[PDB]
Amino acid sequence: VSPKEILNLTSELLQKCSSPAPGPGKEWEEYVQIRTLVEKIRKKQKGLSVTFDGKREDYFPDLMKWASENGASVEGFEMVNFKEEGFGLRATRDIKAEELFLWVPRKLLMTVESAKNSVLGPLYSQDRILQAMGNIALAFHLLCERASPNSFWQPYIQTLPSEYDTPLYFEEDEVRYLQSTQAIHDVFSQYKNTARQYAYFYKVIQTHPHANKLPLKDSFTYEDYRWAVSSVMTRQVQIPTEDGSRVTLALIPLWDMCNHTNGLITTGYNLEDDRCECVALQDFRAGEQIYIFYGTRSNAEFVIHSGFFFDNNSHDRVKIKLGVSKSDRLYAMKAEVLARAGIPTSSVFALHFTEPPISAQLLAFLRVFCMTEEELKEHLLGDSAIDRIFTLGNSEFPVSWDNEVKLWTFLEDRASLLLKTYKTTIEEDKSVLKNHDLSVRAKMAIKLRLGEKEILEKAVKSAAVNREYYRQQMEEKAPLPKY
Amino acid sequence: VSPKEILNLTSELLQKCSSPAPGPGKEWEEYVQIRTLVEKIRKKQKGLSVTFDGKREDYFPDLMKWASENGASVEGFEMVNFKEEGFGLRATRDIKAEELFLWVPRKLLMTVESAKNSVLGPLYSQDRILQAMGNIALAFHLLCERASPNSFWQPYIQTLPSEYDTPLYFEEDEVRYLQSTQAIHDVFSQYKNTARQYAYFYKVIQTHPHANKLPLKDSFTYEDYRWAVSSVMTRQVQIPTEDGSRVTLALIPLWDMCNHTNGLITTGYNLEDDRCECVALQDFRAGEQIYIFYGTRSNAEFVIHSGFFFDNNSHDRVKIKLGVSKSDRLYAMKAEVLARAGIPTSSVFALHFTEPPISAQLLAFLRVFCMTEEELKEHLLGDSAIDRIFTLGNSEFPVSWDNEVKLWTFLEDRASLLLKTYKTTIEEDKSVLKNHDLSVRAKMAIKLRLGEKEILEKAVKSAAVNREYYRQQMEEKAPLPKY
Amino acid sequence: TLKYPIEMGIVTNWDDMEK
Amino acid sequence: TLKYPIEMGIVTNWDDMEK
Ligand SMILES: C[S@@+](CC[C@H](N)C(=O)[O-])C[C@H]1O[C@@H](n2cnc3c(N)ncnc32)[C@H](O)[C@@H]1O
Ligand SMILES: C[S@@+](CC[C@H](N)C(=O)[O-])C[C@H]1O[C@@H](n2cnc3c(N)ncnc32)[C@H](O)[C@@H]1O
Ligand code: NA
Repeated sequence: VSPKEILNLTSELLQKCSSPAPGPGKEWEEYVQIRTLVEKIRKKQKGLSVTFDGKREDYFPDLMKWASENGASVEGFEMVNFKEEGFGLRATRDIKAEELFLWVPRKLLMTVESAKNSVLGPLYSQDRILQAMGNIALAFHLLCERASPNSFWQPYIQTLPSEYDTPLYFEEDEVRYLQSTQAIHDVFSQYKNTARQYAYFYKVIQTHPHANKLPLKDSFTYEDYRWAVSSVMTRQVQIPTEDGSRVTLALIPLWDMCNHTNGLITTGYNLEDDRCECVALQDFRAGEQIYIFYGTRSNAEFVIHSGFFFDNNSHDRVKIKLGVSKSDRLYAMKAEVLARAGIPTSSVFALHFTEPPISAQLLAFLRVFCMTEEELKEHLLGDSAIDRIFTLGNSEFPVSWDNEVKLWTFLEDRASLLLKTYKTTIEEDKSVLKNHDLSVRAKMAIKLRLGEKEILEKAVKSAAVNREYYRQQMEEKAPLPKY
Repeated sequence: VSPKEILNLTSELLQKCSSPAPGPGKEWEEYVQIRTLVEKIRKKQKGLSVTFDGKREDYFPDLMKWASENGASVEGFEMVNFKEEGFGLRATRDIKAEELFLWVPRKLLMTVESAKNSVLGPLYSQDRILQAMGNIALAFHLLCERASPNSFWQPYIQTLPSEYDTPLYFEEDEVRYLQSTQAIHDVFSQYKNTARQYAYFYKVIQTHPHANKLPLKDSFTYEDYRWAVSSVMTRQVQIPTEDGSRVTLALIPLWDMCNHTNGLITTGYNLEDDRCECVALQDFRAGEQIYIFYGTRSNAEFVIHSGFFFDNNSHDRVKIKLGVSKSDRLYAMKAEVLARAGIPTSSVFALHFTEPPISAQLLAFLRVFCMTEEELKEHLLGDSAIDRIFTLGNSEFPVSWDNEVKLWTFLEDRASLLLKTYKTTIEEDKSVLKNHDLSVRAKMAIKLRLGEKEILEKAVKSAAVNREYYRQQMEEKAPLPKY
Repeated sequence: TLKYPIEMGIVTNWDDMEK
Repeated sequence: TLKYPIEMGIVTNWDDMEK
């Protein structure tokens, strides 16, 4: 393989991935075209530029010794390769809920700030993408230190995974299960973003003099970049800067071996002591895996950015795009009520799987969306208008019984329509999962498309129930709640 | 690390592992001593000598092309990474039970014969260990072809696993779960044999002139040897030679991607067409994993030699050692009856978990073991003695009700005694599996020790049932069956 | 509660052409 | 049945010092 052929291929890849979106109906074809080009490049390269002679668990002792010398907690847990979640931490003694059992001083972290002071510093000061996007900066920080045998962070880097289950690693037929879903567009964007960035930085490293000292000047493969961005997207956090005035992105060694379970955030940054601190989410008996709660993300975010699907995610949600139509004769009034309420005229809202399917913001939007002219004037004029605006997001204080019946009818119809745009039904998806033997990645894709439809089906039932509740209040001429 | 340092360590290792057996109470200490030496060597070496740039699945298309070019079946299935079993074959069309769906011609196989005709030929012709042990010769055949870039079998070797779950890969504390079991002695032997062999052959390769042209002279690590013997242990088969006169050991590409399920052997060698042939064990719909039945092995054999534990193994068994003592005054008569029955006076028998807990041979032994002098004479003298020997293994024709009561009493007591020699109880093992989060390898060890005890407990219960049944037949003076 | 809660794998924008 | 049944992973003796 010649370096001129790879440079030609990355130039073609850069041009392909910088073109504008060819319209949603050609996105699958574009995705496959980009995949074909990436795989041609990947097959002509040697995988990860830097690989380590030992097994991943061979390096966990060095991680512990390094973390201990720099003031981190290293007693009371051990690293175990769990089947369901991969490597994680297991308690070696009983740990009580709310016990401060894990702490990591700032010196151990990799941050945008440590990226700036490293060998990447010169190129960082020149490139507009690196300056604007701390996540990409972290990824290149990871790669440069990985390729630096004397790096301070070598004990952390040598214990990182070598592969991930983000969609960047899926086969084409595994992504194909997601055709017609909401999620697949984010899969497309992730793949095109990553390919464009790889080609862009491949050329930048060649052309910039400030990149002459980087080990990436000698070797920078697609596999390198896919590994680095996947390492960052599955593990990065936001912390305050040392001054406490701004926030920065970081990687937190040792702590980021914890796997996810449902609960509440119990990890916080301690600025007085300058360290990350983790208290136990629940009691952990000796021999039990130590879990944390990653955050209130949807399963689409867990799959695309974290590389796993979480069963019983109580924060799961899908998107729903809604806006007041400029052809509506009440557009001006509706837009103004929405503006006074702090809500855009058009937006992407969320439908949740939990007991309230819609947020206060979505409820307020739908109320205005279905308001009559008389109702709109009562939200625009007079000494009670701001009071009425103030309660627009509150389920307890409807505008009118008729307004509620109209809005839940609309939501029922729209969620029903959204269900009819999927290639498969919920029952078909359950049959696929029961009757076929599938890879982990394939199961993630199918569970994701199943989960989108299950949220919409629950919204249909929820809206139908609410429509009947408010139709009852209307027929019984119940007094409206006030104040 | 210098070459002289490794040579001194393998010299120490060869001596340590060539020492005689230290006695059963010393075997755990010897095991940890040998692990200490091996791990010190392994930490001074660079893992696998040859690694490939792509991932494992990147090479499956080359395996298929190479297999197709040489006459193997390559249509109707695809390779999938299954969570439970690792990579396996999945049907891409409906395959009917007994359909010949897979076949592999001899030219694709790796065999002792192909080992003799390779670059290993010279060393093979003068080394007494290679000539005597085809399994070890296959392991070096694998390693030599692995380090030969133009090898005919490169598409097969590049698709093999890089790591296994045989006990050679367990942590010390994962093997520690097996203390006090029957299985752990074979774990000890496997570890000592492998260490001795690596140390022996490392010195051979560095000095013997017939090894001057082997790629292994440039690099031969402990990881290399552990990988090679584990590849052979988990996958090797016995086939006839091309002339049908004798048997040989072999590796069968493509077919050995099938994973195991309960059933019957459906793979045979077709000597007329000179190919391996596999017919479908059951119906496989498109999208279902294709399984074969590996053979009627115990879970101890599956763990130690195949690297997995098989739930609901219908052929699972434990050993029970029994012999007529020379202190018995009836020893001579008992020994003669057993001899005429073709049963040794002392042997290792099996207890099984499924419907018939003892074999015909063990039942026959236990009957003779418990016979009175008069019963023995009826099996040695007169015109019905041979007929009585013939039926000795048949549960339908007891010697006498009293003989049955005594033998089932004995078996009940002996299996209860064996149960008490374990460090844990069945209930304690179930609690560990329920209340601890364990690695796959740790779970294999605990399920193996639980399984030994469950077979003994079922033997205790079956013997108690049988003792009561025959005691009822006796106390009611029931007539003994005849013929 | 926590002054600086820490979210593992917090979702960031990777679209270098958008914002 | 099968004239030459093939057993996957057939158990062999690895004790070189035995014989
Ligand atoms: C912050 S890391 C946790 C440590 C990781 N398991 C490792 O081996 O390095 C996040 C990764 O762990 C895995 N993970 C975390 N929680 C999980 C869960 N509940 N189920 C499956 N995988 C999980 C996913 O692979 C995810 O990308
Ligand atoms: C002959 S190979 C089969 C192909 C293998 N899975 C691979 O990826 O190369 C035997 C190995 O497959 C795995 N295996 C086969 N059957 C299994 C089963 N029923 N459950 C778990 N693992 C199994 C074990 O790792 C075993 O050593
Ligand atoms: Na022991």
